[PDB]
Amino acid sequence: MMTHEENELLCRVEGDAPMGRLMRRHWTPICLVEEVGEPDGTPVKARAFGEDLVVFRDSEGRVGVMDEYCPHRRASLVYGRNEEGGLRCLYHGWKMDVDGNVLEMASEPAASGMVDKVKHTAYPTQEWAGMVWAYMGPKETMPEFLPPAWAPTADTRVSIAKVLLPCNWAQILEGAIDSAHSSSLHSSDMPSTDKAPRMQVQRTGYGFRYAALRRPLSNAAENDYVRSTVFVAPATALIPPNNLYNVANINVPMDDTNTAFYFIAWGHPSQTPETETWRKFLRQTVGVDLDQNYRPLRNEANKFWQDRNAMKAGNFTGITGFPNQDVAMWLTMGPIADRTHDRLGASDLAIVEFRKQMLDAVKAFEQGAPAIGTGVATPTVCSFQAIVPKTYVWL
Amino acid sequence: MMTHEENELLCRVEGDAPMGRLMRRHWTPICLVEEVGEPDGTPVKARAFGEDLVVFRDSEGRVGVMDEYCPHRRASLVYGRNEEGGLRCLYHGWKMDVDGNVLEMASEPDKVKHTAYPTQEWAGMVWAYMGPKETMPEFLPPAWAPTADTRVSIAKVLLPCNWAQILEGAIDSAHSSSLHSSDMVPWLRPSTDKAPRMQVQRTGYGFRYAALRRPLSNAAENDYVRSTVFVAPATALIPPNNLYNVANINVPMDDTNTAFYFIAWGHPSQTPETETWRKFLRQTVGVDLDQNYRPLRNEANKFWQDRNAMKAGNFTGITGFPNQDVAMWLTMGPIADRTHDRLGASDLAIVEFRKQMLDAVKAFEQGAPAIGTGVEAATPTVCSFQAIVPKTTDWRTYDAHYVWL
Amino acid sequence: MMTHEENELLCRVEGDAPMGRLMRRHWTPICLVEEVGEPDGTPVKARAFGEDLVVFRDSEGRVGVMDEYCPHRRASLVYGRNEEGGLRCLYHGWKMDVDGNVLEMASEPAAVDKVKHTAYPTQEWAGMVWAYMGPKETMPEFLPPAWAPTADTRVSIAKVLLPCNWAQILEGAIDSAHSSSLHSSDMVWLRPSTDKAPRMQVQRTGYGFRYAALRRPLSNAAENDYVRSTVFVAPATALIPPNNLYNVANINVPMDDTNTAFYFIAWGHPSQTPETETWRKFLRQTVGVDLDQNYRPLRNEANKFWQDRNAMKAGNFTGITGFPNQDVAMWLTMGPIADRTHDRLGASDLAIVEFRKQMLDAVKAFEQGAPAIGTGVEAATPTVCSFQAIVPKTTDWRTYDAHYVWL
Amino acid sequence: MMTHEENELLCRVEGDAPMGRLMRRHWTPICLVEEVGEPDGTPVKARAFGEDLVVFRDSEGRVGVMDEYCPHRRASLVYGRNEEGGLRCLYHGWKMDVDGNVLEMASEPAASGMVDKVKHTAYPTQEWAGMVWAYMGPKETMPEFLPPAWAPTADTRVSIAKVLLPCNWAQILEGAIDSAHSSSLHSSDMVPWLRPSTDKAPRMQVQRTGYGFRYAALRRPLSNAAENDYVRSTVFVAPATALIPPNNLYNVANINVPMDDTNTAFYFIAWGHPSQTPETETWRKFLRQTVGVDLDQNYRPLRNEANKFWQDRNAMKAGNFTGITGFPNQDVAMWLTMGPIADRTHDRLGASDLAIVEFRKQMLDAVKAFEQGAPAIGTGVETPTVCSFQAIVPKTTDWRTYDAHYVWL
Amino acid sequence: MMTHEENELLCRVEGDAPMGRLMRRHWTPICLVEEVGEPDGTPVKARAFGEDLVVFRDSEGRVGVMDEYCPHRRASLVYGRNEEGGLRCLYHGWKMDVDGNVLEMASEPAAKVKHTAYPTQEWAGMVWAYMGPKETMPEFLPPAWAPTADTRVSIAKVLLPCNWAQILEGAIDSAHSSSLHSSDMVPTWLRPSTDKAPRMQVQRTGYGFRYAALRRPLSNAAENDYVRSTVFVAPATALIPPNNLYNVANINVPMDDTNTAFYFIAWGHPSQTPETETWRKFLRQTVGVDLDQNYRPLRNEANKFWQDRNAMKAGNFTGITGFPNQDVAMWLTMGPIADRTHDRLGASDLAIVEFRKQMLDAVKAFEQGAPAIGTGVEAATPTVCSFQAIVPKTTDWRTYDAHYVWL
Ligand code: FES
Ligand code: FES
Ligand code: FES
Ligand code: FES
Ligand code: FES
Ligand SMILES: [Fe+2]
Ligand SMILES: [Fe+2]
Ligand SMILES: [Fe+2]
Ligand SMILES: [Fe+2]
Ligand SMILES: [Fe+2]
Repeated sequence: MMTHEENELLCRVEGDAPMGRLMRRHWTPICLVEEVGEPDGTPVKARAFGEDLVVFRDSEGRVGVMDEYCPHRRASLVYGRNEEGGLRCLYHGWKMDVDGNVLEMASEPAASGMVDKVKHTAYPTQEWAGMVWAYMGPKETMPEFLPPAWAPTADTRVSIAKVLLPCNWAQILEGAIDSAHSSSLHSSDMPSTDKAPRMQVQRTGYGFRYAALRRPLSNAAENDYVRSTVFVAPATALIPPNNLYNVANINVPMDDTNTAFYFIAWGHPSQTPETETWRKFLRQTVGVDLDQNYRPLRNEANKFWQDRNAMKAGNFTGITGFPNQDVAMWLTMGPIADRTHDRLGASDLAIVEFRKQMLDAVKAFEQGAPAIGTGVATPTVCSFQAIVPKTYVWL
Repeated sequence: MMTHEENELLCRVEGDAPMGRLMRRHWTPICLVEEVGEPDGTPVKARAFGEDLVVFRDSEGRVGVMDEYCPHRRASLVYGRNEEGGLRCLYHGWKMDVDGNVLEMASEPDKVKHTAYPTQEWAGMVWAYMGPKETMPEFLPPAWAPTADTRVSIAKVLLPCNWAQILEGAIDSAHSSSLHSSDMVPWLRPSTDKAPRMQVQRTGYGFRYAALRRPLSNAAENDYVRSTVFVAPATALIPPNNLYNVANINVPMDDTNTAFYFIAWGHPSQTPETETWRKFLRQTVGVDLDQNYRPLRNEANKFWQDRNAMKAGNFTGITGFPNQDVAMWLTMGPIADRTHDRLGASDLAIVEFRKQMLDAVKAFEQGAPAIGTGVEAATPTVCSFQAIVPKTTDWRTYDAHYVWL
Repeated sequence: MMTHEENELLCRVEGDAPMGRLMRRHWTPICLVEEVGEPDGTPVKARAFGEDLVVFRDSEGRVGVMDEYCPHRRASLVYGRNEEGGLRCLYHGWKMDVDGNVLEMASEPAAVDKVKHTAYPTQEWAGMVWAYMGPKETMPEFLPPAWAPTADTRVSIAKVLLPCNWAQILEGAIDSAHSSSLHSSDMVWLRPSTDKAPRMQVQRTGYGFRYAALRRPLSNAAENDYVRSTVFVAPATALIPPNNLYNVANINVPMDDTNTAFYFIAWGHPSQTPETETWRKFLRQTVGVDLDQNYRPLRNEANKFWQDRNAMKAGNFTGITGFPNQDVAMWLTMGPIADRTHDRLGASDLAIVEFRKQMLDAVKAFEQGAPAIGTGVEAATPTVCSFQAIVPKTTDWRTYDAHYVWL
Repeated sequence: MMTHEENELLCRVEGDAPMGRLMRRHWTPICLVEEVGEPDGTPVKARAFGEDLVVFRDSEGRVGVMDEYCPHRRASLVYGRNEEGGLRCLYHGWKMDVDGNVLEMASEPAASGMVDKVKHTAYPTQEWAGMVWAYMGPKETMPEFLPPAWAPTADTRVSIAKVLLPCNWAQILEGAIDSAHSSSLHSSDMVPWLRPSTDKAPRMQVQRTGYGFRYAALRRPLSNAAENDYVRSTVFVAPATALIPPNNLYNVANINVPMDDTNTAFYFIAWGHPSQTPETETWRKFLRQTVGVDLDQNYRPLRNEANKFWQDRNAMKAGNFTGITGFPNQDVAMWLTMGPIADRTHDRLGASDLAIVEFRKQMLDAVKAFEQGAPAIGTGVETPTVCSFQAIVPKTTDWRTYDAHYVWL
Repeated sequence: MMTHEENELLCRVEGDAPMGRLMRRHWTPICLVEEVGEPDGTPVKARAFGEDLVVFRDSEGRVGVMDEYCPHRRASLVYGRNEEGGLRCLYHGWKMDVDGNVLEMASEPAAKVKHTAYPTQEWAGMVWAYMGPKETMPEFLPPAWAPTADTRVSIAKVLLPCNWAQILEGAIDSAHSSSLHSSDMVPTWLRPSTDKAPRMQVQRTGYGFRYAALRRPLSNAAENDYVRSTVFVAPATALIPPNNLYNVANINVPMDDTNTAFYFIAWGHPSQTPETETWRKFLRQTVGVDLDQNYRPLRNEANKFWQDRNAMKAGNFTGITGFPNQDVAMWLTMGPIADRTHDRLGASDLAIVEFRKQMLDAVKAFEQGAPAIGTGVEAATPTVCSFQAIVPKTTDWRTYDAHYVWL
């Protein structure tokens, strides 16, 4: 049992919200690399922790991430001209480089100190693994960019599906680390037809790991069928792989009630599907399942496209593409799920571990501890699944 | 003159709102029987007094009405599977029967209950009881469904405003002489009198009024008397015509939304069928309303008001008499500000409603039994009427039953 | 900086807000003459300072601006029947003359005279319907504004209903620097200078202020200035530098705290000044093309104002068509009410700072009981005007003797 | 077995064609009474036998059917003004009354006797059983309007679903005399609406008459297969009418007016006792032919080839036979895919298609007979007494003997 | 120069038409495997040589291809139920098998009937059928662009509303790449040359012809040339020059006289060849974005194939996105059947000329009992491939030992 006050602490991320300041101590994904295109390419709107951002690739191929609004009079730089090593606002011709210096002011006698003085709120950025990463916490707190759990280096294929979801981050993550749901919700899609697991969790410093224990066809005398989802705090999940490639979900709070859900497949080129394969398989294709902004066309008004006939004709949910089955469940709990009223049981140990871990971490960090996960996962402490006796993937 | 405070009191239904608790002391329509369909059918979304509900018919053909959200993690049950005695949440495969019993849990070894209300099918509607369980009366018949051999045709519309203004419009004999002047024509009336003399008689369940107009002849010793019955909290028995009867009941969905049910009832040989009614009122689903019964007419489209029709001599230039009503209800805004109303002679019925329902909710707040419950409710023999009546006779005294044969 | 409270004070108009009361000390455009049409024509919804209004023209041809909501029980009179010298509500058939007298109630014995509906004195000038929306005993006689001297003038209006607060809109009209930047693909129109950083000079007046924007001209920048001069007329009019054929004015009426009716006027001699539809084509404010039937822009944040990226890499500055749509993309993205708290201004925003200083002054003064800015003997007239000329560096531009362009 | 020239004889109706003038020997439905509205009401467009017609109700309530094109310079009279006992073309203000008399020529001096001496094509008309009818034959062949087969008297409720279909009429009528199809196509819809038989293969039996033929379909009952027949009797009333087997409460009729060679007005009618017969909208709902939901304002269907008639594949995997909603819509899916004019030249017909074969024989025979100058089939001295029926009937009483009347009370 | 009649002979495929009979001597793609999917899947409508077809995979997984119209009264089998070993017509419940056999006729007693259906084969992502005389059906051999089952073959399908021949002409026309696709396959694809006007040579074979486009290489143009070799495999298949990672083929199938199914293929080693959706995305031929559910393009003459005039000013050649889409606009605007009568050809069109000659000759011969081009021991096999390579100025390209790309 949690309280309204506890729920706000965990979930809110905008402005001063403790969880926000915590999360900004980690390098965060801002948008997809496919969004910023070639040098001088079209500016792009993104949103993180309640802050509206421009992103764009300059003449030299450097990618900046900056406050969306012009330091002059707050017009949106997303309309700006991205040329000649800059991004120039349309209103008065102020030009910012990717580091947020004002290179020029078309309209102000630049033979005067306003050009040199004025810096524009801008952020360090890194391109890794198909995403633009930014560091949006305090300047000096900025760690070296250490390649994450799900991309050793870059001889790996990474295939991303992005979705902008209109609900809070914490419910979306919970759903990643929820072993039981796969046996009901995903049961027309997903070596065990076992609907009920026994849950066991072992906490670490990056987050936690948990194994879910199911009975295979028979041989459950000697056998446990184990599915180990790792939680990498604050917002990543390493989904138990398949025979071919690895699967991770990382969520980024755009604000209190919206989230950038990245669902990744990754591994050996020979074995990991290309972006458009992945997306079609997940039913998350721009132009078909998503609008040009990676928001979903499935929605509450059309009931996530549910087909009652497919349901009567055997299909469990009548919803195409497994994440969209998650999305229907997630969005219906509401913009921020009211955890106060939850009725949890043996199958939800994982969600409870996450609740505990994060509330502690934010409390800790808010009392001045180092932020959870910024300690002294990694590319070979990831997820697993095997029929392991009683008591990553590549080529 | 009302206060901003009394108007909150009269109007608000959500949460603890007094008028809320009061209303949940009657049986209430949740949705139509047509919506629920065959046993094992598609679950249905509904809303009442600011609660979200699933309605579904199970394999036995029993209808459940329950909180919309799963007792587990609050996922919408409206997506669940309705089959094999129960409704199953998609997420973790919890399954409820209609009574709220968590029959089975897919991922786990009278354990846990889910909020679920008693239900009752009657005259084309699924009723439920949302008051404290121990208060539930036995389902008497409403005053507009004698028995099962009565044809009951229902127009449902979901209107985006507060309930009270919608009812007030049912108990407002004057309006039909202006607003519906092109649709209820000297439908046909034996009077050109637009200004009816109003008279009221308070009762145990609400009240009756009369609207005494000058008939097309004999007005020396003759009134044309129209009588309407208000059945608290939110029901009006409209004067019939001489083939069938008319009734309106309004369920508040929340503080600014109402399920408006407009019924035609009587003897099947003489009462129009559902779709016929709908076409007449222009409330046909897929023509006038979307698949959830919300109008396609709205402020942006000006309820399709035809400015030429109006220069041609149609009065409102909006097709379908209730839509003409809707135009007026919705413009007063999502809760009418009765603080700023300048009422007159024709508003006597509305005034009695204003007073009675305030007394009732005040009374009820101080621990009185809710208006119209108990020994007090109306039934078949209380009714509306219309007839040419001699001025020597009191209308209070007129012995009218519902038109039939 | 400015403080949060100052911004609130300067911007909000709804209900009791001082700026609201102040602005209602001036006759206000409510809507266009062409909206109200013929005697006994369709009634028309309008909005000013957060009140909903009906405009209609009775059988006699008098135009009325009253409260939208029926005095009886509050239905909208916009649905009413406009005939026989009044507007009849559809609900119970109360009928109101333009003056707000209730002529008749179909539902009542006259045992009618009692009730008066909120109604405002009206005036028809320069293709607009005007109303005096403040305390009646303080209504001035209607004099001709600076941009419509008398009746032989052509006045061509683009009306646009912008979903943002009025002050950022006017700010955009008293800003000469932006024409070099935003409008560089458009006002590249007649301009005898390619200066981007004009020097700004102000002259406070009793009705507002004249500013001037001095650029180096194309020839003889040695001893000559290109002078463009704009007049701010409180509370929300701008007189824009004319071209050599007609004049150009902006008047903004706030419909509420976050919406403004925006009027962009071409005016001058009938045979030099474009007609209404030419003006809307040029500005891309054509109803049915660029605007819906209520004058709201079909361009919006979601469509990115139809900004065209290929057109931009092709040499077009903004990629947005219609010079004002270009303003519009800037204004609406600053937010419903612009946060001046966060501005970082330079020498170019001098006029803008004058505006904020003058108008904060005038509202503070007004809430003390000073006469409201630009009322009475102080009001600008025909003889105040904007202008563009090449002027000697040795002549004060304030002294330069300009008249509005005609012939 | 049939050839191309037989098919054109049977099917084509436009101006030239024999089948056309054979059909113009009967009164024909032109449009619903509902369409024509009030006196002075909006004019309506209709089309029969390749002729464009205006339909309007004049100031007196008299209903005219005329040619669509103004007799002046050929503008469409559908756009005209319907007032003051006439219909005035917008172009030059010529005004016609319901009998094609030119009342006025607003732009011609009445000093010119053109006014008195121009006549516009117009047909005799009749309002009956919810429909406007016109006689389109030569004037002097016009019969009296005898009350027809499926609207006995005036106190009968007649509930009409109209549907304009873009194919030739014959293949549609064929659809209505084909008792076999319902056990496949309407198999999820007439779940054994009720039928007392699980029997698909019905032994057919014909019997010529003077107006058409009565046929029956003998089916094994779920009860007393030993010595009991379940008769399902259709009547074909030439040219293009079918009295379908009425269910327990009301009678069902179909009548098809060819709009031209490749389009057909299809009227599907429920008729009987006011208390027993459903109303227009309830019927249209049932049938899924509601204007504004399943059809546009011209009674044209929204279901079409392009959208696969809203066939729902998931519904069909759920055990729904056709995956199409509304039984006529299932017929339509089939009738239209056969193409604008079905090529009977490739038909591989069988014992269950006897009905259709007899239909072909008759109309091919009666059209050549008429093409020769004999009275057209159905005309001469050849109403509601002969009807469809259905019963469990003993095995030694011939069904051509059965005394069954139209379903009333 | 060609005559109206020859053009008729070359292009028509429906019914009588000889070029119809000739083509129906080859195995023909009918539709994609993806379309029929699961056993008991949704029946698919197709169209070859002027006949409508039903395709469907049955309970066991066999794929039948048949005449669309039911043998009984000619309704569409496309609307039928595909279960339990058959496709059953909805009308009267006749049920066919993949082979044409009527297993059952619901409304007909129980106490030989056969429907037009063709031999089928699944390969390389396609359902093929043999739609010519049964006893002239050859064993199905691997086509030159999909050798074995360990190839990755990724197909884009687009139903195109013009005649097949102008579409194949477009595949064998090398000089077009340096004009139409100049913004797409630049000095994103890269070619080792800037030369637009190449010296061409043609070698006629039994199965069609090979030809070579000799561009001068960016460097060493004196003693080495850049050879790009296309292969025409009759009747309507082209093997396009590979890139360095994968091969590219185009097969066309006449749906009728004025509509072709166009299949544009990427093939090679799994580790080097794109998957379907990557292919489609790159060519902008994605179902739901560029094409409707039937693979018909959303680009068309009405919308000018989405020609972006601003991008053309920016320096994009065609302003049409997706290199095949640039092709489509040229092909379609030529008209449903291109009138070669009005063609004025030149050097660059040598291969096209060669096609017109070969195929006119092949069809004339065929009519008088010659064997159909590229059947029997004459057939192209996988040993045939297109290549690009920098080759010594005095090596005969005809003899170069080139194998299709793989590693
Ligand atoms: S607001 Fe961006 S340059 Fe002025
Ligand atoms: S929320 Fe319904 S079972 Fe989990
Ligand atoms: S509200 Fe207008 S007359 Fe009653
Ligand atoms: S064409 Fe009809 S009046 Fe002249
Ligand atoms: S038409 Fe195919 S079964 Fe009768
Ligand atoms: Fe999931
Ligand atoms: Fe009403
Ligand atoms: Fe501007
Ligand atoms: Fe049928
Ligand atoms: Fe090409």
